Amino acid sequence: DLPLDPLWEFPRDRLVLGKPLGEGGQVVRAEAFGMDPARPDQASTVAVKMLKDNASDKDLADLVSEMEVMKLIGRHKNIINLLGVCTQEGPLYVIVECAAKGNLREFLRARRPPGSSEGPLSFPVLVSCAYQVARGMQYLESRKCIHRDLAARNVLVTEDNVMKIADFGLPVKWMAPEALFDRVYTHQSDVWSFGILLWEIFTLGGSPYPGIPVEELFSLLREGHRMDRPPHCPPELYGLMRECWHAAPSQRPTFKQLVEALDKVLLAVS
Ligand SMILES: *CCC(=O)Nc1cccc(F)c1Nc1ncc(OCc2c(Cl)c(OC)cc(OC)c2Cl)cn1
Repeated sequence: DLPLDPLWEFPRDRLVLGKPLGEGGQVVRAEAFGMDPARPDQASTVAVKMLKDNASDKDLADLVSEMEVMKLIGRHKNIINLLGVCTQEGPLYVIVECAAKGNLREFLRARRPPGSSEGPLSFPVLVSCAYQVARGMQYLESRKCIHRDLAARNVLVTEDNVMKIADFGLPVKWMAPEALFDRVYTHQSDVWSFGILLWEIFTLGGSPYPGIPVEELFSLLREGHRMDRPPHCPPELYGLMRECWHAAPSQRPTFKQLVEALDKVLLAVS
């Protein structure tokens, strides 16, 4: 039973629902008509979150929360953006961008060359992915958003291969020490996760701490151990991973610094 926000209300009759992308609440693919009000006939493919009939007063407040948080954070090329909402005379729909090529883990895994051969993702394309994620996090950070669960599974990829951070408005191998032990999340804890994300990228969607069982990880970290440089990963990049994986959060680089460092590498191609 909700207010009508004229900046975001989109007509429910202009949103043709399609194939479900996820159940668990649910998320549905949809063709929206005139998300660009420049060309109001033009169709675009979008995603839509909504509640299932099996859902409490609480679940509604969460979806309202995420919606409202997304309005407040605002727009950036490197996050999944809010596009509109449907709040009146019918169920809550939160409408957002739909990334054509799915999440970043699966994008990279489906692009692994066989064995020692060379694959379609060049080094610059991979550093580019990492830079784009860094820019998105820098932006979310500048809007006081702590992600808490940054990982390749939570970055999505557009048709034009643009990284878009997902689920920012609401996993032990991705978590910083202070988050694991002390249940403390900060921007710096997101930085730790970005390091892990970096290793994911340069392993084409590798499973972090390969071998090591989850219960034996917390002690490997305490001893000062970290993942090894992956094969073919240059040391400038490996070094960033490692700076992200410092135990003291203040000793980790900021997202600003991550963006600059990654920028240097991309400038240093040609
Ligand atoms: C658009 C074409 C398509 O089918 N894409 C697709 C296939 C398989 C996996 C996959 F991730 C995608 N792309 C995609 N899925 C979901 C979303 O948006 C989910 C989402 C929703 Cl519904 C929010 O609603 C509040 C919020 C956020 O985070 C901000 C996300 Cl990621 C986008 N793209």
